Amino acid sequence: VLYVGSKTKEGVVHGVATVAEKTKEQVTNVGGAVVTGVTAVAQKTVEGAGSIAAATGFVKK
Amino acid sequence: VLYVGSKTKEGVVHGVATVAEKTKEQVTNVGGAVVTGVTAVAQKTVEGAGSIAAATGFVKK
Amino acid sequence: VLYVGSKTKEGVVHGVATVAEKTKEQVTNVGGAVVTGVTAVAQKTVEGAGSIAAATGFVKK
Amino acid sequence: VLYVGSKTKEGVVHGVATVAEKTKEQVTNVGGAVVTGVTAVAQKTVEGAGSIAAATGFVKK
Amino acid sequence: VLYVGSKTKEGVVHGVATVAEKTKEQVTNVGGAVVTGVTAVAQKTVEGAGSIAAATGFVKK
Amino acid sequence: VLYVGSKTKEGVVHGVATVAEKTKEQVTNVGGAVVTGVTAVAQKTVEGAGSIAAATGFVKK
Repeated sequence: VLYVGSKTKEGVVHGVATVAEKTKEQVTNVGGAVVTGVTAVAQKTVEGAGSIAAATGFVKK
Repeated sequence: VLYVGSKTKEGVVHGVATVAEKTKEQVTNVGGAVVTGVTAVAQKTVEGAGSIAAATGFVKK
Repeated sequence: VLYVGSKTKEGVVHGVATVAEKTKEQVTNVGGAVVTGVTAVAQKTVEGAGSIAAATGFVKK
Repeated sequence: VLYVGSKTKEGVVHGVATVAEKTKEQVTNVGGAVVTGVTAVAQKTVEGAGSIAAATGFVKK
Repeated sequence: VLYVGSKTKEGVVHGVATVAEKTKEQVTNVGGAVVTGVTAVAQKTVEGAGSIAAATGFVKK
Repeated sequence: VLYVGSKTKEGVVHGVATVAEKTKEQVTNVGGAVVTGVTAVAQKTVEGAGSIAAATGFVKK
């Protein structure tokens, strides 16, 4: 059971942002969802044994 | 059970954004969904053994 | 069971956006849906063992 | 059970940001969700023995 | 059971920030979620023996 | 049971920051979650036996 409510006159919002000028290699990496607004709500659930999650930037062999 | 409600006079919203001028390689990578508005809601569920998720930037052999 | 409601006088919204000036390689990559509006809602469900998801930027052998 | 409520006249929010000029290599890596707004709420649950999470910057073999 | 409430006239919030000019290598790494707003709430739970978490900067051999 | 309330005319908050001009290697690493606002709340729970947590800077072989 979840209840949320809100009131506002003004507002401005920014999520993820990136700038690069002269870089050779640059990485932005995310595993979940990305959710955005004046009001934002997010939920998840997983069931069963042996679950794995593996957020990784890069690999060189 | 989920309940959401909202009231507002003004607002401005931005999701994911990216700029690159002279970079050699650049990557933006996301594993879930992307949801955006003045009000935004998102939900997910997974069932059964041995679930896997593997969000990766890049690989070189 | 889900309930959502809204009232607003003015508003402006932007989804995913990209700019590249003189770059050699650039990649924007997404695994779910992209949903956008003044009000936005999204739902998903998966059933059965051995589910797999594999959002990857690029690969060089 | 969770209850939340808010009242505000003005506000400005920034989620995650990044600037890089002449660096050779640079990485931003995150394992969970990113959630943002004037009001933000986030929840997760996992059930089972073999549970693993492995957030890593990079590897060189 | 949790109850939270707020009233405020003005406010400014910055979550995570990072700036790099001429560095060879630079890493920011996080194991959980990132949550940010004028009011912010986060919760989590894990069930079952032998649970592992291993947030690491980098490895070389 | 937990209860929280607040009242404020003005406030400014910075979560985590990092600056590096000419360094060879710099690492910022965190094993938990990062949570930030004018009012902020965080909670965790683990049940079982034989748990491990291993937050580390870097390793060289």
